[PDB]
Amino acid sequence: PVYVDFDVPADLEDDALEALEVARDTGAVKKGTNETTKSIERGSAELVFVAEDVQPEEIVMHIPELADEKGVPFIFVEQQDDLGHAAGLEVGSAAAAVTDAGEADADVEDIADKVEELR
Amino acid sequence: GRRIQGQRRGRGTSTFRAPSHRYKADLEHRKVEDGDVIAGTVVDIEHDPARSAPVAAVEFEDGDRRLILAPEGVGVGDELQVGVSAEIAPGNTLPLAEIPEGVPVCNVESSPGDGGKFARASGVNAQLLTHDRNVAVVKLPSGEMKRLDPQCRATIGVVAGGGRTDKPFVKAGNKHHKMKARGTKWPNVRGVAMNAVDHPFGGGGRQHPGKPKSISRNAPPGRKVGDIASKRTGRGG
Amino acid sequence: GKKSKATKKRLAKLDNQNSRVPAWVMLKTDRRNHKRRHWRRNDTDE
Amino acid sequence: ARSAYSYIRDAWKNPGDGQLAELQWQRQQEWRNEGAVERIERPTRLDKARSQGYKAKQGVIVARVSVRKGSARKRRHKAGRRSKRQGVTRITRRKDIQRVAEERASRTFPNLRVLNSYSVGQDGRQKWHEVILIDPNHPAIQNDDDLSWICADDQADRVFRGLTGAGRRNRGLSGKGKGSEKTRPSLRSNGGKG
RNA sequence: GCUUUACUGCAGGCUGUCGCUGAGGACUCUCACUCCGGGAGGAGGACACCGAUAGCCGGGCA
RNA sequence: ACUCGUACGGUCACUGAAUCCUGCCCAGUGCAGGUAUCUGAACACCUCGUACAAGAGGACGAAGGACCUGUCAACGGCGGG
RNA sequence: CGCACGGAGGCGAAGAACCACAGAUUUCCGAAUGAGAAUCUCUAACAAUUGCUUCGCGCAAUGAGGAACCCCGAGAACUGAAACAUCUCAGUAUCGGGAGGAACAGAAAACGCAACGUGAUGUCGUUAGUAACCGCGAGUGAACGCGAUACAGCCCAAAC
Ligand SMILES: [Cl-]
Ligand SMILES: [Cl-]
Ligand SMILES: [Cl-]
Ligand SMILES: [K+]
Ligand SMILES: [Mg+2]
Ligand SMILES: [Mg+2]
Ligand SMILES: [Mg+2]
Ligand SMILES: [Mg+2]
Ligand SMILES: [Mg+2]
Ligand SMILES: [Mg+2]
Ligand SMILES: [Mg+2]
Ligand SMILES: [Mg+2]
Ligand SMILES: [Mg+2]
Ligand SMILES: [Mg+2]
Ligand SMILES: [Mg+2]
Ligand SMILES: [Mg+2]
Ligand SMILES: [Mg+2]
Ligand SMILES: [Mg+2]
Ligand SMILES: [Mg+2]
Ligand SMILES: [Mg+2]
Ligand SMILES: [Mg+2]
Ligand SMILES: [Mg+2]
Ligand code: NA
Ligand code: NA
Ligand code: NA
Ligand code: NA
Ligand code: NA
Ligand code: NA
Ligand code: NA
Ligand code: NA
Ligand code: NA
Ligand code: NA
Ligand code: NA
Ligand SMILES: [Sr+2]
Ligand SMILES: [Sr+2]
Ligand SMILES: [Sr+2]
Ligand SMILES: [Sr+2]
Ligand SMILES: [Sr+2]
Ligand SMILES: [Sr+2]
Ligand SMILES: [Sr+2]
Ligand SMILES: [Sr+2]
Ligand SMILES: [Sr+2]
Ligand SMILES: [Sr+2]
Repeated sequence: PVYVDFDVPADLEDDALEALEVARDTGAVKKGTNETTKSIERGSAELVFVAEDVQPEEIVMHIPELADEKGVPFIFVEQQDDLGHAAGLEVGSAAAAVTDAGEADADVEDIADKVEELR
Repeated sequence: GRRIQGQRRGRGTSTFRAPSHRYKADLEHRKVEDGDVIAGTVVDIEHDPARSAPVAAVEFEDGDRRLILAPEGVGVGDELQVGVSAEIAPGNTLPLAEIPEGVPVCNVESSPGDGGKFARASGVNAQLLTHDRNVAVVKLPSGEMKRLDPQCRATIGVVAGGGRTDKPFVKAGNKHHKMKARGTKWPNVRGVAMNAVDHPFGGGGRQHPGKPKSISRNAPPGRKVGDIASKRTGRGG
Repeated sequence: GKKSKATKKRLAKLDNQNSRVPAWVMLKTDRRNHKRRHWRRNDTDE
Repeated sequence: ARSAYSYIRDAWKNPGDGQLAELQWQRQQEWRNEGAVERIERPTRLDKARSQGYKAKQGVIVARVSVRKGSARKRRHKAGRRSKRQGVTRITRRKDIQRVAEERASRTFPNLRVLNSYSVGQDGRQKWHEVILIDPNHPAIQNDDDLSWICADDQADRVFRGLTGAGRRNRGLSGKGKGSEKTRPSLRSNGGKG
């Protein structure tokens, strides 16, 4: 919430999570806040996801601004467990990063563009 | 020396406590949501040990039996109303806003909903003077002009039992019976009559406070005795 | 006074202790209960 | 590259600036309405906890403890004393608030042992610290190569004997040379002059 | 043991200052914090409370 | 604690039923209020000093004091010539 | 067939007594734990606080004791100074909490015989009543080093 500056519609989030699912089966994805952070830093990330139910918020606070100064696009997910499931984990995930998409490049690119318009 | 009596009090031991286990009830106003549809019938008139004044037992519509801070003139069978739309009559409770100017009131709330704080003793009453949308000016029994929230609830009329103070106790034993009903150590031994160790005024051959009685507001407990921060003393001037 | 069951057991024991050293012990040790108590002269516990 | 943790760290270097300032302003409202010792599921300062020994494992517990702010709450002398031993107002205790917090936590969790602790802020009337405690009886810990040491008998009630890092710092054991003449190996053995 | 304008200090009270503490030498606001209210909500408000320190009073106490 | 209490209350003191009465003094001390001006600490601020710091000085000035006022059913006083 | 030198009776070659080791039994109160109680009572019990958790007291922990020693907190006064306030008595007495067979300390953001030198930590001897403190009064009082004792060095956090 202190790191969230815009509300992503439930429908956009659905598409984004589906995109993330096919991105791991096809291309490659990063699971976990640390791994996601290094991707934005190395520039290997194309789309980063950030849960909104992260307590404490410290864990994720830095993502939004770090992505901005790295051109890396980001989107919010209402729940941590959903993001984790979409990434293919039995557990939750505070943040995720689609490091080079796979057979979803068009969808990911549109999602990025849909977010830009949405502030 | 030794702690003076005023300090012994603070500890709240049996000697200084009020006979609470013997007390009846706190005469706070009823809590009504709204609509004023809360009226009741005076079922009995009782003596209140804590205030040496009569108090009234009321049986409300919704089945609630509660003791009420009774004004003068309230009797069994009479119907009492409590709420915004209450009728402007003696014994009725409603906010100051709904009360017309120049009307004697009692058991006035300090902050809306507290149940009543001002004008509760025998025979007294507050006087509702000025009205407004933001503040109700009430004259308290001490003569002080008090600004209150117009939403503060109050009971129309003066408190029952007026004139109590007009008859002298005549004898020590009468005072005695009254003090047994209060949180007070009685009788009273003069400071000047005690030893130097027991009070700032004790000691010395003949009895006399070996110092001026007008003590500073900043004086610590044990020293703050006599005439506390007096602006003046005596009857003249 | 009113005695409880426990108090009674204690009083009972005190009474039993308040006996003389058996005669045969005198012979065996070839020659006095140092704890002999009297109800009036002494005082028990509780 | 920088770890994600380094960001939590950097944010906590200036708790009165940035997003952290707003987080604290919000949180403290809730903390003030909480008890003396509240067990929390996750550390507020992940980097600090992990750095101090924390692990997302079974038998690792974190609790936030609040303590009143300021000096000693001392009772004035009944009997006679020389002016030197009469003071009451400016006298402070020898144990720091963090140490008081660690002990309150360990007492709440009698079966656990204090591993370490860190500050999570304060307001005008109190201070908050999060304590990391360990279950020395849980196998997930008895088998841990980095934590099984805390299972030893001599580690029992370690916090009450000043064996915590905060305990050791407060006892003046930081320096190995000059200044530690009366602190090492113990305050007591040096006649309590440390 | 007791007294006081004995010496020296200590509580305590008053008063300034710093922190809590925010937004637009005098002011407005609300969001912390405080109080009333069963609740909705109302009153107050960066003050007050509290921590720290400074000056004054200080046989109440040593 | 007072307090299931709210000035017709309760706290702190003095005198000590009724009756007839209760004069003069506010200089000192006490309490209280006011106060142009004077004095009045620390923080922040300014000058000097120190590549910094110690430190010296300055400006502003709260309560308090000076000063004025009220007050004896306040401590007490009501003489010599 | 206890101390215990009586009487009566009995046990032991089916090897008793006695001794060592191991085991059985082991009332009630007691941390005392189902609730309560001056050692008893009332109607199934890890009371209470915790961890794990199959979320069920299912698996576990804590509690209390112990001669002193030990560690962390609270901390006098008599006394000395020929009075006394800083100082001294003294971080002593005493109090609160806690561990062990020993505690504590411990592998340098050290030392600073200044070095081309030493090399975790205790402790003992010494350095030394030295340096330092102090109404510079009365008094308080180290360390580095050296000679010994014993010697032992390692594990995380993060990067990837
Ligand atoms: Cl009376
Ligand atoms: Cl512990
Ligand atoms: Cl060397
Ligand atoms: K002394
Ligand atoms: Mg009432
Ligand atoms: Mg009585
Ligand atoms: Mg009298
Ligand atoms: Mg006398
Ligand atoms: Mg006295
Ligand atoms: Mg007199
Ligand atoms: Mg017999
Ligand atoms: Mg309240
Ligand atoms: Mg004295
Ligand atoms: Mg008299
Ligand atoms: Mg008399
Ligand atoms: Mg029981
Ligand atoms: Mg002497
Ligand atoms: Mg000294
Ligand atoms: Mg030792
Ligand atoms: Mg001398
Ligand atoms: Mg010494
Ligand atoms: Mg040295
Ligand atoms: Na007897
Ligand atoms: Na514990
Ligand atoms: Na005497
Ligand atoms: Na005068
Ligand atoms: Na046995
Ligand atoms: Na148990
Ligand atoms: Na259970
Ligand atoms: Na002497
Ligand atoms: Na003397
Ligand atoms: Na000295
Ligand atoms: Na040498
Ligand atoms: Sr999870
Ligand atoms: Sr009330
Ligand atoms: Sr009420
Ligand atoms: Sr006197
Ligand atoms: Sr007069
Ligand atoms: Sr007798
Ligand atoms: Sr224990
Ligand atoms: Sr008279
Ligand atoms: Sr005067
Ligand atoms: Sr070695």
